[PDB]
Parts: sequence; structure tokens; C-alpha cells
Amino acid sequence: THYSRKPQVSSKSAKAKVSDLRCHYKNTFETANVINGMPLRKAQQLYRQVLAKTRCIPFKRYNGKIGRTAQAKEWGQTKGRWPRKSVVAMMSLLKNAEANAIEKGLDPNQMVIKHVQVDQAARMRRRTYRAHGRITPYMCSPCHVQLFMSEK
RNA sequence: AAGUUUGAAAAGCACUUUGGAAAGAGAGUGAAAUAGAACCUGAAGUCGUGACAAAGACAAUGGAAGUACCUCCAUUUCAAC
RNA sequence: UGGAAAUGGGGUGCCCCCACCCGUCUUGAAACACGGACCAAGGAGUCAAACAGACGCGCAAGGGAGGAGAUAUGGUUGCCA
RNA sequence: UAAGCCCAAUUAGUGAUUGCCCAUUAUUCCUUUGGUAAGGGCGGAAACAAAUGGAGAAAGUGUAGCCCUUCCGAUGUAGAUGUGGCCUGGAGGUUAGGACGAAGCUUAUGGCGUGAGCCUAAGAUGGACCGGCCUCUAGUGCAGAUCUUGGUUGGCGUAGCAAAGAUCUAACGGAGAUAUACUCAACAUGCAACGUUGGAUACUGGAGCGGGGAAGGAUUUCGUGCCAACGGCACUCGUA
RNA sequence: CCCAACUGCAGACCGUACUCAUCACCGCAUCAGGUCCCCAAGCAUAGAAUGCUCUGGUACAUAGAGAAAGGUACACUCAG
RNA sequence: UUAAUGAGAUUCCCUCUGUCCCGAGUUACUAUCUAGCGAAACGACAGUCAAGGGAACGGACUUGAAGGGCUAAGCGGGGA
RNA sequence: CACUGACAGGGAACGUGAGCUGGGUUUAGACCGUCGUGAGACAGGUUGGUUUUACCCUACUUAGCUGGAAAUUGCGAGAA
RNA sequence: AACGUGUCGCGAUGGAUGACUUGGCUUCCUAUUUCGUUGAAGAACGCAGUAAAGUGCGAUAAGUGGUAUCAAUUGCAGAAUCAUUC
Ligand SMILES: NC[C@@H]1O[C@H](O[C@H]2[C@@H](O)[C@H](O[C@@H]3[C@@H](O)[C@H](N)C[C@H](N)[C@H]3O[C@H]3O[C@H](CO)[C@@H](O)[C@H](O)[C@H]3N)O[C@@H]2CO)[C@H](N)[C@@H](O)[C@@H]1O
Ligand SMILES: [K+]
Ligand SMILES: [K+]
Ligand SMILES: [K+]
Ligand SMILES: [K+]
Ligand SMILES: [K+]
Ligand SMILES: [K+]
Ligand SMILES: [K+]
Ligand SMILES: [K+]
Ligand SMILES: [K+]
Ligand SMILES: [K+]
Ligand SMILES: [K+]
Ligand SMILES: [K+]
Ligand SMILES: [Mg+2]
Ligand SMILES: [Mg+2]
Ligand SMILES: [Mg+2]
Ligand SMILES: [Mg+2]
Ligand SMILES: [Mg+2]
Ligand SMILES: [Mg+2]
Ligand SMILES: [Mg+2]
Ligand SMILES: [Mg+2]
Ligand SMILES: [Mg+2]
Ligand SMILES: [Mg+2]
Ligand SMILES: [Mg+2]
Ligand SMILES: [Mg+2]
Ligand SMILES: [Mg+2]
Ligand SMILES: [Mg+2]
Ligand SMILES: [Mg+2]
Ligand SMILES: [Mg+2]
Ligand SMILES: [Mg+2]
Ligand SMILES: [Mg+2]
Ligand SMILES: [Mg+2]
Ligand SMILES: [Mg+2]
Ligand SMILES: [Mg+2]
Ligand SMILES: [Mg+2]
Ligand SMILES: [Mg+2]
Ligand SMILES: [Mg+2]
Ligand SMILES: [Mg+2]
Ligand SMILES: [Mg+2]
Ligand SMILES: [Mg+2]
Ligand SMILES: [Mg+2]
Ligand SMILES: [Mg+2]
Ligand SMILES: [Mg+2]
Ligand SMILES: [Mg+2]
Ligand SMILES: [Mg+2]
Ligand SMILES: [Mg+2]
Ligand SMILES: [Mg+2]
Ligand SMILES: [Mg+2]
Ligand SMILES: [Mg+2]
Ligand SMILES: [Mg+2]
Ligand SMILES: [Mg+2]
Ligand SMILES: [Mg+2]
Ligand SMILES: [Mg+2]
Ligand SMILES: [Mg+2]
Ligand SMILES: [Mg+2]
Ligand SMILES: [Mg+2]
Ligand SMILES: [Mg+2]
Ligand SMILES: [Mg+2]
Ligand SMILES: [Mg+2]
Ligand SMILES: [Mg+2]
Ligand SMILES: [Mg+2]
Ligand SMILES: [Mg+2]
Ligand SMILES: [Mg+2]
Ligand SMILES: [Mg+2]
Ligand SMILES: [Mg+2]
Ligand SMILES: [Mg+2]
Ligand SMILES: [Mg+2]
Ligand SMILES: [Mg+2]
Ligand SMILES: [Mg+2]
Ligand SMILES: [Mg+2]
Ligand code: NA
Ligand code: NA
Ligand code: NA
Ligand code: NA
Ligand code: NA
Repeated sequence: THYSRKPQVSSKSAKAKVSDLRCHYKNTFETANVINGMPLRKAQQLYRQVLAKTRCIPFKRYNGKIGRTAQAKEWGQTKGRWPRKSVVAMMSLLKNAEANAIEKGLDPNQMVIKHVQVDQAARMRRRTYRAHGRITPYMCSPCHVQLFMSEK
């Protein structure tokens, strides 16, 4: 799962990624995309406020027949959610990215996220049992997440 | 059902750092690591991403003519030629 | 002699005018007739025998085997079934 | 005072007998293709180096068609036939390519062909085979048979995961926290969910989620470790 | 040789864990179905009806928030 | 023909009632919102109408009338 | 039969079953009559007999967000 | 605006294609070539320092003996001899 884009200045950037996360791809897709252009500290604050349920993750693409909320108005939407499993996974990834920036000698307070990509990982198979003795797939959809941030 | 068909050789990634771990970020080996492990080549379909093109509602696609903008394409020409 | 000027090609959009969904059975399909979500790989006039005609070739009042022998080979992994 | 109906005109009692607009039709011009095609040329006329008029000319069904001139036809289901027509695997010949990169794969890479297709360019693709031509040969060309196998996919984070009533609390255990740029005292920025023990509340109500056996199962029994996958939520727990 | 009361020595083989079920068996599964036997307490009551209870067992079966319409219910009521 | 018997078929009467006049209120579990998890059916392409013709009952065609885009909960007219 | 001003006739796939209901009609059980040698038959009678799926698109019902006069552009300039 | 659409670059998912072939299929040939109560074929259970399957073997159990060969086996470990036979 290589990085699809390269940073403008490599020495002033930090990279982080995770493969086969075992989080729902669609929920993680929405969670990671909202921080694409944000400063690292602002992204961390938003995730904490999502866990506190004072702010929400806007669901822009995979939002078919989900509920509506007022907390999505700040993103220009009406449908949003609070996917805590995706959120805590993304916060761990941000911590790894911050550690990489610290290791390279950069200041995390000045790091701005520049690239966020979420991909559909290989699917894990389970089965569910249906009426009239039918067996039917019960699939798990993990995701690949990659990001990098650069000093502003 | 299923070719373990990585590489010439395991030389199968020491060591540093973050992480409970998985792994990530570095660093190394190798001609090649996008050859990293049941790993040669890696198509189609589908999806993510950045850049750009725009676009009401005539479902979309299509035909014929132009035009706007773009073009890592081709060819020609550059002096009384 | 330039990141050049031209002409052609390619790409995307837009105008005006055209333009019913493929395959199929059927007198008649755009059909309120049936098969029709996408892609990859696979998927259907073949082999043998009898006869006939057309055309090519050899010979011709004659044509031709076939089976089997013979030895170059009573040799050679094989070429040489 | 038709843009209706009937009749009649073509710029109007002026001097003459074509108002205007639309075809895959007609005439004509250019190009292609095929003919029951029609003809001409094919005994190299002579002469001609570079520095500074050219090129070709094949006795021919079919090709980049030997060349030139001329005339006519050209749509079409089922179907027939033809094609120096296209393409695929293999064989007999011939001629080439490849570590300075073969096959395969990719394309806003163009060029050529009416077309099947062929060829070049680029790969910041690949890493060892392979192209053209004549002949031979066959398991030789896919869009669809409720076709076969494999993979994918919208529906979709949707339907739902609602019988068997019900859980609460503290401490301990655990990576599973009380996890924060600046500002800022804590609330308004780390949520949720756990295993054990003690309390609390309730359930099973002896025809029992009690204690033992047969059939069936065969290590599920016990202890320690362990959380990748599995127990359709979760687990630090487990018949994993 | 036969007995009695002793005594001395020797008493082989296989089975034996666990389960027997709203999770250990069958039903594709830890499936509200199916599956033979034994032991069976207190009170009310005619009682193996039904309700509650000491012993033993259990809170395991996705949960949280929470008065939309419409539903399901081994949930009710309604003037004349 | 027939006493007794019957989850058998039929008619009337008493009692009774939300069967109805004619609907209303309440409860548990759903739906609804959230966390975790997560399908299938179906899927030519698609999806606003009127008339006209048409394989005589069009979402595509002719001529008109509509049509800014994207969404949540419902609903059963159509999608022969 | 009764009330009433009046109790008019019709259409909408003989409107309307993923709206219900299932009495009838039209399976398999069974009885009778008639018919048939028989198996069986009868727009003759009788009794008993599983009514499945919407979460898709439109339509309708409500419920949110939000561009836009060159109806996204032109800078393309029109004031009830 | 936002969903959504289209194109290009780069990634993911997915294992087609090519190259590779200790396999299959098919056609020939050779011969002191045809099992077993002297217990066969088949079935079962065991055997290694380390050993589930498979293979080999049978309490002499990944083998004993003999002949030839002529310095190994090999993931680790073990091992007199480094060798005319012993
Ligand atoms: N760009 C648009 C799309 O390109 C596609 O094709 C693209 C790719 O299949 C193709 O392959 C590219 C290659 O060009 C490029 N030079 C290198 C790249 N590695 C390749 O990409 C390939 O490898 C990478 C990983 O290495 C994968 O992530 C990726 O999925 C795979 N397609 O490059 C093509 C772009 O020209 C499709 N043909 C088509 O759907 C569409 O036109
Ligand atoms: K001609
Ligand atoms: K010729
Ligand atoms: K076809
Ligand atoms: K989907
Ligand atoms: K035990
Ligand atoms: K699991
Ligand atoms: K009540
Ligand atoms: K009785
Ligand atoms: K129209
Ligand atoms: K009806
Ligand atoms: K019967
Ligand atoms: K009944
Ligand atoms: Mg819903
Ligand atoms: Mg919703
Ligand atoms: Mg089920
Ligand atoms: Mg079953
Ligand atoms: Mg590569
Ligand atoms: Mg622009
Ligand atoms: Mg154009
Ligand atoms: Mg017909
Ligand atoms: Mg016909
Ligand atoms: Mg048709
Ligand atoms: Mg019709
Ligand atoms: Mg038909
Ligand atoms: Mg048919
Ligand atoms: Mg005149
Ligand atoms: Mg023709
Ligand atoms: Mg072949
Ligand atoms: Mg393309
Ligand atoms: Mg074939
Ligand atoms: Mg195909
Ligand atoms: Mg739901
Ligand atoms: Mg629920
Ligand atoms: Mg319940
Ligand atoms: Mg349910
Ligand atoms: Mg805090
Ligand atoms: Mg907490
Ligand atoms: Mg009780
Ligand atoms: Mg019991
Ligand atoms: Mg145990
Ligand atoms: Mg689970
Ligand atoms: Mg015992
Ligand atoms: Mg026991
Ligand atoms: Mg028991
Ligand atoms: Mg059970
Ligand atoms: Mg079975
Ligand atoms: Mg008493
Ligand atoms: Mg009882
Ligand atoms: Mg009792
Ligand atoms: Mg249970
Ligand atoms: Mg349940
Ligand atoms: Mg009453
Ligand atoms: Mg009875
Ligand atoms: Mg259909
Ligand atoms: Mg209509
Ligand atoms: Mg239709
Ligand atoms: Mg309907
Ligand atoms: Mg009628
Ligand atoms: Mg009707
Ligand atoms: Mg019905
Ligand atoms: Mg209906
Ligand atoms: Mg009935
Ligand atoms: Mg009846
Ligand atoms: Mg009848
Ligand atoms: Mg404007
Ligand atoms: Mg303006
Ligand atoms: Mg073994
Ligand atoms: Mg012995
Ligand atoms: Mg020796
Ligand atoms: Na692809
Ligand atoms: Na793309
Ligand atoms: Na013409
Ligand atoms: Na002609
Ligand atoms: Na009509």
C-alpha cells in the first residue's frame, strides 16, 4: 500500500499509514477525509470533540438513509454521525504521524495534513444463516489508510 | 480447490524510533523490495486520491457539422525559401 | 531555429440540427413479448466410412492398390513409424 | 381585409408563355469498387556522371492492383459464392530480431487500410525469448445460450441483529486513560465497552439455566499462557 | 482320602476424563424444533394446576437514547 | 328410527360484549436516532405527464404541458 | 321492511388482493343423485380445505439543506 | 454550494496474460515378466534424538545383512573413521 502522492518537500514532511485496519471502510472513509486540509492539532481537537459528541463527522458519500443532525451544518451537510471506532483508529494514526515528525526534528504544532487516502482492503468472510436453510455471506470490510503532513 | 513460479544466491530487512501488539517511520541487503515472503509478470472490472474539464431540470449513450480550450502525437516550413 | 509558425490527428466541453433498446421468434418489436448488473477465462458444423458432382494432379484401354516381403537398414539413443 | 372553403395566377390589360423552399430521385463533376467490360502501350527511340528535371515501365484472374484511356452497374433478410482478404496455436522451408531489453501488459502514440486489422512511438512496464514471408496443419476469432468457472458490483452502512423480564454500584486488574497546539480552574475537547471480588436488586422455583446416566459426541475435562482468526455486539472472557 | 475352625499365598481382562443439551447429540450453526432413565424441598390450594420461596443454579442470550405515523403482544379500558 | 356421544354442517333465543354506530386513551416490544456489527431479493438501460398513432393499454417515438439540485420519514397508484 | 329533499344511471384493466377479506368459483379428502362393465364423469347438490415479498425507481404525503436571470459561463449592460 | 458526472496522473482491490513445466494424454518396442493357506490383495495400529500429514519400514520398525560405490546426511542435533574391507 504505497503512497499515491509525494510531499512537496520531503525533509519537512512526515508520513504514516495502516493496512487492513479492521474498521468499516465507509465509516473510516468519512472520518479520515474531513481532516485532509486541517492542521494536525485541529484534527486532534475535532476527534476529541467527536468522541465527546459535541461535533460530528460529516457523511458525504456513504450516507444512504442515515439519520440527520444539527452538528453537520458546520460542514454544509445535514447527515453526520460519530463513528468512535474509526475515530480512535485515526487518532492512533495521527499519533504515529506526529511521532515521525518529532523523530525527523519537525514541530508538530506547525504540521498541516496534506494527503489523506482511504482504500478498500481485502474482505474477510463470515456467514449468516437465513430462513429456509439458506447460507448467505456476512462480510467484513477493512480499509487501508495512508496520510502525510507537511510543515507550514 | 490448490503450480510455495521471491532472488543468481537468504544476502529472508541487523540497528534506531513510535506503538500494548499488529505494524508505521528510518536504516540496511540486492542489479531490481512497486522482487518482502506461499513474494515472476500483475490485465479487465470496481474503488480511493490529487489535478483539471465543466455541467440546471431534456435518463445517459449515439450521428453530422463547427467552435472554445487543451495536447510528452504526427508532418511540413523558416529567406526571396 | 523558437517552450517558434503552420497543417493534420487526438482529448474535453458547448451550440444548431438529426437520433426509440440490444439479441431473438414473428405478417408485424421501441414494445405492457422472451434472454438481457460488470469483467476475465472457457464456450458450439468435428472425426470416420459409402456415394455423387465441380475443380487440381498422374497414367490411360488400361488405372491402382492392399496385405506382405526384400535391403539401403543384418545399421543406428534418435533422425529411420 | 383568413393563416377557412371553391376556382385561378407568378410580380400582372405592360408589351408574352421557369415566383419561391425542401430528397440517399434527375443532370453533371470528383473519388472508390465490380464488370459477360471496351481499347491502347510493353523489340527500353536518341541523348544525359558527381561537386550542383526526377522516377517508373511486370504479356498481366486476384497484390502497394504493369501503366494509361473509356463506358456501365453499385441498397438488401434467409441463402449462395469469391477474396496474392484479416487474425490464432502448431509443423516443413526461408529470412531476420533480442541484455544497447524478447513475450506479455498499459495509451488524449500517431500513421496506414472502406474493413477485418497492421505498424511505429512512450512506459518514470517487464525480464528471455521472438518477428516477416511461402507451404502444411488444427481443440483457430464471442456479447447474451434462465450458458460454465473465478472475481467483482449497485442495492448498503441499508433490512435488520426486538420470545426466554433486569440490572446497578465500588474497588482491584488491564495498552484498552482521567490520552488537549495556543487560550484556558474544573463542565462545554478520550467516548464507549471489559474480567474478578464485595455489596445491592431480581430470575430459575425441585416436571429447575439443580445433581447423575443411556444414545450420540470423543478431550469438549484440568492448570498455565495467550487475543491474530472464531463465539453474527463486545471481551482482559471462552467448549477459541 | 473326606471334613471343621483357622491360617498362608494368589485374586487376571476391557470400560472409568467430560458432555447429555435455550452451547458438548440431530437439524449446514453455540438454530425458540427434536431427544430415553433416576433423585425432587417450603407456603397457599383438591393439587406434579397456578403464584411466590430456603438449598443448588443464574442475570447468558448486541446494547444505549427515547411518548412520530403504522405495526406486533403469552397487554388493558371505553359513555349511550 | 334413534337415547347417549361429537375441535362435525345448519337455524333461532337468553346472557354478553369496541363486531358495529364511531371512534378515543394507556402499556411493553418495535419502527424512528445513536454505538458496534451487517446482509438478501432484485439490477437491459433507465425512471414527470396528456393526447396521438403504434404489436389495438409508452419511461423512450409525434405534438403539447411540466421539470433548479441534493436529501429524511412514510406510503402502496404505477413500474402490465 | 324503514327513513328521506332524494334514495339517478354509469366509467376509471368488468377502478381498487405486495390494501384487506376468502363466502363463492377451480386441486388433492369425503357423501348423494344421475351416468359408466369399469377406472371414473357431471355451468348437478354437499362438507372440509397455507392468500408470500418493498429496504429500489417514480407517484403521492409531509420533513431538511442549498445554488441560481447567458437559469451555473460573458465582462452579454433592458428597473411597472 | 453540496451530492453527482467526465478526463488524466498515482495508488488499492482483483489474480487474467505471457514466459516457465520432475504432470497428463496418445502411439510404438523389449522379456528366464503374472499374487495367495510357505497366509495374498485390502484394512488397522505402530516405528525417527527432534516427526502432524506424506513416504519408507515392522518391536531387528525412516530400517539389519550382502555387493557395488567412494566422503556424506543436512532444518537443528549427534557421530568412533577421516577411510584398502573392518
Ligand atoms: N488513467 C485512466 C485509466 O487508466 C487505466 O490504466 C492505467 C493503468 O492500468 C496503467 O498502469 C499503470 C501505469 O500506466 C503506470 N506507468 C505505472 C503503474 N504502476 C500502473 O498502475 C498499476 O500499478 C499500480 C501499482 O504499481 C497499481 O496501484 C495500479 O492499480 C495498476 N493499474 O496506466 C494506465 C493509465 O494510462 C485504465 N486503462 C482505464 O480504466 C483508464 O483509462
Ligand atoms: K475499373
Ligand atoms: K496477375
Ligand atoms: K451477437
Ligand atoms: K454495496
Ligand atoms: K474431570
Ligand atoms: K470474530
Ligand atoms: K391501561
Ligand atoms: K365424548
Ligand atoms: K417529448
Ligand atoms: K377483488
Ligand atoms: K390423493
Ligand atoms: K375446520
Ligand atoms: Mg430505516
Ligand atoms: Mg435514517
Ligand atoms: Mg438467521
Ligand atoms: Mg435447517
Ligand atoms: Mg515492478
Ligand atoms: Mg476554466
Ligand atoms: Mg469537438
Ligand atoms: Mg404473434
Ligand atoms: Mg420472416
Ligand atoms: Mg427487436
Ligand atoms: Mg403496448
Ligand atoms: Mg415472441
Ligand atoms: Mg419463449
Ligand atoms: Mg408581365
Ligand atoms: Mg450488395
Ligand atoms: Mg492447439
Ligand atoms: Mg482512456
Ligand atoms: Mg473450439
Ligand atoms: Mg470473453
Ligand atoms: Mg437500521
Ligand atoms: Mg434493536
Ligand atoms: Mg427481548
Ligand atoms: Mg425482527
Ligand atoms: Mg478531558
Ligand atoms: Mg473513559
Ligand atoms: Mg420466582
Ligand atoms: Mg433438571
Ligand atoms: Mg474448561
Ligand atoms: Mg463478534
Ligand atoms: Mg471415573
Ligand atoms: Mg465421571
Ligand atoms: Mg440430564
Ligand atoms: Mg437448542
Ligand atoms: Mg449432516
Ligand atoms: Mg390448606
Ligand atoms: Mg407446574
Ligand atoms: Mg405446585
Ligand atoms: Mg444462549
Ligand atoms: Mg437475539
Ligand atoms: Mg360498553
Ligand atoms: Mg369431531
Ligand atoms: Mg428485469
Ligand atoms: Mg402517458
Ligand atoms: Mg416500460
Ligand atoms: Mg405498485
Ligand atoms: Mg365495459
Ligand atoms: Mg376488476
Ligand atoms: Mg395478494
Ligand atoms: Mg393492487
Ligand atoms: Mg372458500
Ligand atoms: Mg364450498
Ligand atoms: Mg366442472
Ligand atoms: Mg450568471
Ligand atoms: Mg452580467
Ligand atoms: Mg508422523
Ligand atoms: Mg522379533
Ligand atoms: Mg564402504
Ligand atoms: Na484494473
Ligand atoms: Na483516477
Ligand atoms: Na447518392
Ligand atoms: Na465507376
Ligand atoms: Na391507441
